[PDB]
Amino acid sequence: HLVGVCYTEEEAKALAEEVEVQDGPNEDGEMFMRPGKLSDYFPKPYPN
Amino acid sequence: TDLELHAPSYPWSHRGLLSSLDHTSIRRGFQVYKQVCSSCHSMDYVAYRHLVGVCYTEEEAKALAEEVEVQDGPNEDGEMFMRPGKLSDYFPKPYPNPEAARAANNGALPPDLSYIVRARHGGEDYVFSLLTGYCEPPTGVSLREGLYFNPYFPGQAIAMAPPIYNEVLEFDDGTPATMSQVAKDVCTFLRWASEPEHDHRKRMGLKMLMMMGLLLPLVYAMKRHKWSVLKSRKLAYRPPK
Amino acid sequence: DPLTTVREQCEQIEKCIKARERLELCDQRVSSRSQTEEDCTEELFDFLHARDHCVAHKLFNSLK
Amino acid sequence: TNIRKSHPLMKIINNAFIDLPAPSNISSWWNFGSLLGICLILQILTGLFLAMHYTSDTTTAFSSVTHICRDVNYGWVIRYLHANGASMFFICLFIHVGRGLYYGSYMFLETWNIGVVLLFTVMATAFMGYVLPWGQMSFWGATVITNLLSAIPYIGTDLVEWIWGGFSVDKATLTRFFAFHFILPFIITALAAVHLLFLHETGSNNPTGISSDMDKIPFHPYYTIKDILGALFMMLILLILVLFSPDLLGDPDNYTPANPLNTPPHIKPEWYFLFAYAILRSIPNKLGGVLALVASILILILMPMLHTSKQRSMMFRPLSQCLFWMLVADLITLTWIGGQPVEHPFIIIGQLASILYFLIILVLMPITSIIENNLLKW
Amino acid sequence: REFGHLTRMRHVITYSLSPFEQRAFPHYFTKGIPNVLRRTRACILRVAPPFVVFYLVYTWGTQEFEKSKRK
Amino acid sequence: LSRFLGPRYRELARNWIPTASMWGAVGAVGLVWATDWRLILDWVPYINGKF
Amino acid sequence: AVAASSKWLEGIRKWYYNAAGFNKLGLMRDDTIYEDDDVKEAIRRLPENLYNDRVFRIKRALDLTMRQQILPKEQWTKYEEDKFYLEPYLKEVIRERKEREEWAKK
Ligand code: HEC
Ligand code: HEM
Ligand code: HEM
Ligand SMILES: COC(=O)N(OC)c1ccccc1COc1ccn(-c2ccc(Cl)cc2)n1
Repeated sequence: HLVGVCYTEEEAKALAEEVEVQDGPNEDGEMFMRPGKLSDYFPKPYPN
Repeated sequence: TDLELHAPSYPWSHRGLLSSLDHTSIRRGFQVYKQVCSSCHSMDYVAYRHLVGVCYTEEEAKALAEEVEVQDGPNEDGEMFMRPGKLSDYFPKPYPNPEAARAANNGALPPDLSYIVRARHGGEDYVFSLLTGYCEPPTGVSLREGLYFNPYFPGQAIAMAPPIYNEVLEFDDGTPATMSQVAKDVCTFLRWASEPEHDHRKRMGLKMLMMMGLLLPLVYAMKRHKWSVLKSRKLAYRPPK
Repeated sequence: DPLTTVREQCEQIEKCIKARERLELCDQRVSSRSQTEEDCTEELFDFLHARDHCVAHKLFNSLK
Repeated sequence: TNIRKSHPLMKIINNAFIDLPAPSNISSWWNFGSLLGICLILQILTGLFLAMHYTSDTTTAFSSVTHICRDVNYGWVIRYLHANGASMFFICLFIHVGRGLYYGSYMFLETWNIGVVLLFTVMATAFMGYVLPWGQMSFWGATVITNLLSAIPYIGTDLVEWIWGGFSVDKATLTRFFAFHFILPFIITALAAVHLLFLHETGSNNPTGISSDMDKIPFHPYYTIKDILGALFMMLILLILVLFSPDLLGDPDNYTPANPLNTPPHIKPEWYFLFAYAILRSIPNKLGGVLALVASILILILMPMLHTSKQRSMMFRPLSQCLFWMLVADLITLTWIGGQPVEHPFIIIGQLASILYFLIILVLMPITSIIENNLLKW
Repeated sequence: REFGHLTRMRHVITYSLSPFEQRAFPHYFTKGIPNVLRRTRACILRVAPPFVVFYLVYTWGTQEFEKSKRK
Repeated sequence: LSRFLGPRYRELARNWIPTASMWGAVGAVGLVWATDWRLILDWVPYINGKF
Repeated sequence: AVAASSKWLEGIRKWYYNAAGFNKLGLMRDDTIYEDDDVKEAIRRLPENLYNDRVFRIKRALDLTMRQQILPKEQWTKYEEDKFYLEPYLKEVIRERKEREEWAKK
């Protein structure tokens, strides 16, 4: 939702490819990490 | 080009119009699902709260889901804290890599079973007639390696290897565990699973037929009483001559 | 154990023997030459349909 | 000083149901008009329950319906009341139309034309209710409509994309099918009050086809007790199909979920659409097949214009009675053909029976009435 | 359309009996069984011959479907 | 059929066929903004009606 | 208008009169006509004795159909006794409608 208000769409994805949050699982593996996929809410600090 | 084979009619003990289900053959039939399969088939709609009253009281259902260990949710400073199952569960699921677990089964994934007799054109007569009907491949039929010739299958070569021999199992009360005592009990299972309203709609259908045997000949008597005025009337025409 | 003996006497019915014999009459027809894909799934369907009809009439007495 | 003749609201009810003049020789075929009003009310107080516990998306539709039969209390009885209650509506509708065709009731022109609108609206509603459970028959039956709906040469490709939620099979497909199914049963309830207001100008037809103004009886108590008895016999048949065989009218392959996973072993709708699916499938052109689908229902409007007999009904017309039952046997053939695969004997049969349905109404029926006119010396 | 404004009629007499003075079930199997046989005979040659031709086409259509998949 | 036969029937239909493009072309302009007919909004270069 | 089929085509007319069954309810042929606007003007022009005969014959036939019954066979309407009482009044009403229609286009 930041594109067109205060950023163009590049300058926008690079702020999402800066934080690392936990994605879901994948077979031949488990819970892995994949950063900002252009549509992601802002990360909370506390687990509970 | 080839034809297909349809399952015959077996005289089940619940086939009649007012016939209940046998509540001992579902108890013996849960364990033909519990520990002969669940290595290939989920039943993603039944829970252990659905087994109390039908065939268990709640203690024998509480003792199960402690033979299985599934992954529960999160905590603080632990991540995926786990437990054995509660009785409000779809207890495990089988194989990971969902919908592409066919690599374990050579390009053919076995489906879910919680609606499998409702989803076939044979009911529970189809599941019985395919589970106990394997044959050897006849002359000229070349088979891809991983196919087993089952004549009650539409493609005529299912990737199913046969899952039951004789005594893959032994019941709790003491019952011979032949290949036909097997697959008769799990086909009295998988039908209660598809239709858990089976014995309730046949007892309610009996009370309906006794009230309509009272309410209908009496409303027909009230109709016959009003209409007798018109049914008995006479007409005459007397013009001046 | 009751199925494998109920299925035995269901084959000597005259409706089941002439569904069996020209299943095996076509056995030496497929492995004879090389110019054929004459399969034997038609000949075996009439055997199993004639046989498994009478099995269902009798199997459930010997169970439960 | 009689309060049911002078109160402003009570005198509307008295003229409509109590003191209404009615023919005395009305048969049991005139019972099915109030039966259609019972089936429509029942499908409203049962569709209340299902839309309460419902979610319509491509990921959860097939499981939102299986939640009701097991988990939701009194949900197995109400779901199969709704699926068999719609089969009951369609058998009471085909009897009703065939009555008015046989006895010449289409000569009430304004009442007949609102009826043809009512036949289109319930047919389109029930199509958008079988797409909601999202099984194999829901998918492949909906995706043969849009092949003939994108065949509209100018506006069709943006028409189907506007009703599919926006692209294709997705989450929002079942937000426009579900919207077009919640609100269409209430246009039917308003079109039924207008339907009866036009019939009130003349009163009812009767099996002889002769006006009956010398032999009228009041509606109460003669046909109020006869319509209550006929409705009790309908509830007995409906509760037998619900409590003793709730899957007799249905398809098992719609319990297999929806996915473009694999092509199904067959494609077939419910029984009351099998005559229409058989006609469009026997036309090898997706524009000629969508024209003959609409021409199989809107052909009823030409029935006042095609009438050439000097009598009104078919009670005294023996040559026309033979043609009426040939038309009923032709619709039984199309219901059987429409559930068969597209193979050798079911293409020459399914396309000759599509021809004879139009040949009887347009050509054979107007010529035979003229032949019977000459035999009675008029 | 109200009851005293419908039509003109002269010289017609009707006689009726009270519902509490008569039997609700008169001759039922004495009159009714030969009456429903006269009505069945009068309509059997108009309704039935179309449904016989549906039966013959249905049997020829399912038998020539199976004598195509055989060999 | 002599149902609607006559020189009177197409005489009032002679003077109405000038204003019977109020039957067909009015339906053609009655479906410009009720429908968003896509390829006949470039009937004119004037309608850039949606952004 | 064929002289060779003078008796044969009268056999098909007598057969169709009995296959139709308004004579079993005691009705004449002009009792069974569909009443459009030209028929309703011809009924208004009937003399008073032919009007009252038609009203009673229709009421007696509606009462028989309510009971699902017919008349005894000696009371059925014969084929060569059926009087076309309405046909002279209806041919005159239609001729007057066709005169007002040639005038409106000429
Ligand atoms: C050897 C592994 C294996 C075992 C164990 C197994 N099956 Fe399967 N089954 C398969 C495979 C593989 C498929 C997938 C079918 C295909 O796509 O060819 C399948 C599919 C099915 C089907 C669907 C067949 C059809 O015609 O749609 C049924 C029914 C079924 N399994 C029942 C059972 C039952 C009941 C048991 C327990 C006695 C069982 N299976 C145990 C291998 C197995
Ligand atoms: C939701 C649908 C409908 C409802 C609720 C309905 C209701 C009724 C009712 C209550 C009557 C009077 C009683 C009777 O004669 O049965 C009637 C009569 C009639 N209906 Fe319908 N109807 C519906 C659909 C149709 C259709 C689809 C048609 C025709 C295409 C139609 C045409 C007629 C005609 C012509 C009559 C008068 C018949 C006569 O008096 O002989 N209706 N309707
Ligand atoms: C003329 C009246 C109606 C007809 C003919 C009709 C027809 C149908 C049909 C064919 C189904 C599919 C059932 C199945 O395939 O299992 C269905 C279910 C459904 N209907 Fe209706 N219906 C009517 C009224 C209504 C009303 C009044 C509502 C909403 C208030 C409604 C909303 C739904 C919903 C949400 C389903 C969900 C699927 C399910 O629960 O099975 N319908 N109806
Ligand atoms: C209960 O639903 C089904 O049977 N549906 O649709 C999900 C189905 C399912 C599978 C295959 C085909 C269909 C539909 O086949 C037809 C054939 C004709 N109509 C139709 C529809 C609306 C109108 Cl106005 C007029 C005609 N529909």
